[PDB]
Amino acid sequence: PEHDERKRLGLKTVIILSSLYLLSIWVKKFKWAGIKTRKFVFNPPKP
Amino acid sequence: AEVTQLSNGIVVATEHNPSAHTASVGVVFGSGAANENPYNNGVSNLWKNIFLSKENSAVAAKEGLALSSNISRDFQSYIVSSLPGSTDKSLDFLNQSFIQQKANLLSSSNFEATKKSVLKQVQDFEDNDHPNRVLEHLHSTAFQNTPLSLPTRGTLESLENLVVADLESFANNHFLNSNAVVVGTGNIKHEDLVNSIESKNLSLQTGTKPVLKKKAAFLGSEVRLRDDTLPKAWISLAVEGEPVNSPNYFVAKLAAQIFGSYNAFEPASRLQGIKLLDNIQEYQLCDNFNHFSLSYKDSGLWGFSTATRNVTMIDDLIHFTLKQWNRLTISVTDTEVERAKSLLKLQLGQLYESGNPVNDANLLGAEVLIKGSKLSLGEAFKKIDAITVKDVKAWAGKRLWDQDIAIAGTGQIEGLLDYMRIRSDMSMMRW
Ligand SMILES: CCCCCCCCCCCO[C@@H]1O[C@H](CO)[C@@H](O[C@H]2O[C@H](CO)[C@@H](O)[C@H](O)[C@H]2O)[C@H](O)[C@H]1O
Repeated sequence: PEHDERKRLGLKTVIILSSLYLLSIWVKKFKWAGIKTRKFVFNPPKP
Repeated sequence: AEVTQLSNGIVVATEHNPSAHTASVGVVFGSGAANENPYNNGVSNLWKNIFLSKENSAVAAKEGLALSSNISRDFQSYIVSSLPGSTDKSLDFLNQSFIQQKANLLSSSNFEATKKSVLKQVQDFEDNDHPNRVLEHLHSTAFQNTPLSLPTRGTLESLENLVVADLESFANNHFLNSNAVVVGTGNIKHEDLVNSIESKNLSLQTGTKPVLKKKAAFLGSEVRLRDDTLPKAWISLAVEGEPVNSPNYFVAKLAAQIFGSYNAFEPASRLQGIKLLDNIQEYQLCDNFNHFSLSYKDSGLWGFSTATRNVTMIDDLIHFTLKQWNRLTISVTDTEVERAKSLLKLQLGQLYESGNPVNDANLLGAEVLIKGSKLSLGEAFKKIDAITVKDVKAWAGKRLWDQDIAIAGTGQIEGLLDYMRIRSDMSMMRW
């Protein structure tokens, strides 16, 4: 009997979560940008 | 601090001091390390050293003259010191060294030896002067790929690639009349130094204007030089500050004065009225620190440098310092601003009015080369006394609150967290 109401809430839930998911990826990439592009250089120390 | 300036092609500026006992005369050029390239970097430090060459110094010593040369980011100086009366002979040495010794000082024997000297000199600095080496890397990462990033002494790589030709090309483009100011400080009078300059003549290397390029730009970044063999962690951190002639030049300096300097080993230093001290002395987060408001022609750097042996609590040192900085935007108190006013004056006083003529020469030249005349303390003190709590907050709200930072550090910096963690602390959470 909850069918109709179940699907209506499903549409709401899936649009919010899909958005939340894409949003979280963008946000994650931003907070990791400094580490992802971090550069290293080695200069053998003098003994 | 009182100025006097006239011109006749060659711009002359002096500042008499009846209680001097000596006098300094010299030339200052409006070009420093920020006017070099990443490949001829160090050419100025090179000039400084041949001017102070052993040979050249003997020729001055016999004359009762002492030589001095300072290479900075925006300016460059060559000053001669003598007794108050021997001033006539100092100008002769200056004229001789920069309008005749175009190949005397650049001999294969003198050059290769000097080059060899500044090379070991710089190798030592890079090897042992951790606090200054770090501060130099701060400028290097903050203004990367921009004029202001080049180290004043230059890099060992470009230093050892330099030849007499490099020295000459720099001189031909920067040691020009339009990019210089003859300076005289000490007890000598203005309307007397100009005469000895008019006594001679010529115009060798004149009419030409110095070269131009891209302007300095601050970039939020960091350079980490970890070295676990060192006994300390030396770090320097800063936001983009103020350039000379900025409306907030004094406000920024007052802000730095609020957090000041500190030496954990000096009893009186531990007693200063700086709230930050209550947070860092419990667990002794550092051996010392010092705030600064560095100002140059194109941009500035506002921040601090610290040295610490508490390698496991570096996150607290940084956290507490940046948390105090947030206060400048939201809660700095009246008394904190008033204590800063008093001490800024005191520091400006010790800077602009030391008994030293060579210090005043550099300050006079470098300043007239930008604004046209050195600023009097009386006027500086008036601008300082007018700074309100609101001025500080408005300023902090733009240069500090949630703004990009530049970091550099060497030694045992494992405890120095990532960029973002540091960058986050530039603001606070609120409703
Ligand atoms: C368990 C599930 C419950 C989830 C509830 C969701 C919670 C949402 C909280 C949202 C915002 O909370 C808010 O975050 C921003 C940072 O993003 C804070 O901003 C703070 O840092 C930002 C920088 O990133 C600064 O620009 C800003 O001036 C500063 O106040 C703000 O002061 C805070 O109020």
